[PDB]
Amino acid sequence: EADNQIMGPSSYASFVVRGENLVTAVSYGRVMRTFEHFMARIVDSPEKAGSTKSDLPAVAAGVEDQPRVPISAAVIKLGNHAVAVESLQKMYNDTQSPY
Amino acid sequence: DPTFTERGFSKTVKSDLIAMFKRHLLEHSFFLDRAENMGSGFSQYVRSR
Amino acid sequence: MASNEGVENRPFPYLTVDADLLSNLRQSAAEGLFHSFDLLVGKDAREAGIKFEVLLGVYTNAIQYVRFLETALAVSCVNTEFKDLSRMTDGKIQFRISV
Repeated sequence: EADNQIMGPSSYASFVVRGENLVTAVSYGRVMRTFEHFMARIVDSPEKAGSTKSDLPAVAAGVEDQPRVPISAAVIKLGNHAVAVESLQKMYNDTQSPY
Repeated sequence: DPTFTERGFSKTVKSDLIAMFKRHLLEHSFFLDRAENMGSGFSQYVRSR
Repeated sequence: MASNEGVENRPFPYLTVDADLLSNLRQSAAEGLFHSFDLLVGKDAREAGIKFEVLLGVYTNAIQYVRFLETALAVSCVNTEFKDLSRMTDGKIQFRISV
């Protein structure tokens, strides 16, 4: 199947320590991942009944915002699933390590 | 093949290399002559070799 | 008492207090006047390293609704809503065929 290409993100999703995390880090030795989400859920909109579509921006921490780039690796269609197939043998043959 | 040589050279690995020398020597020499008996395997065997 | 009980050496941004607290502090430290006290010698008299544990996520199972009327099993049935079902003792369907 002549595809041998995928569109992927060019960078990691950044998570950094903000000041609101930092006061909890110094004061109690705890940080919570994306504190702002929890505070917006608790103190701003109290009820906000649990919904998948509402939480879809929350669960992805900027992974969807990344720019795309072409990636070279072949795929096969196992039934309905287009699955990528590759090897990593050459980068270990370069270093004389067991694969 | 780096699979056989990944652990460096040792007595057992050298011996298995000699055994596979013997195997491939008996089996895949004069491959084009053995292509006659295969019949329907005309192209794919020569391409693989 | 014991040296470190509630003594947390985290680098809190302390307040500056004008009053003096060192009046007979050594002898009061010797007797045990105030509990949960630590003496920090000068080589360990520093801001501590900052450490934390992190809650990476909280995720909840979201249960989708399933309607009988939207599954194809109801092809094999005819669904009539019946307002007062308890009032019916028995229903009856009678077939008259001439051959």
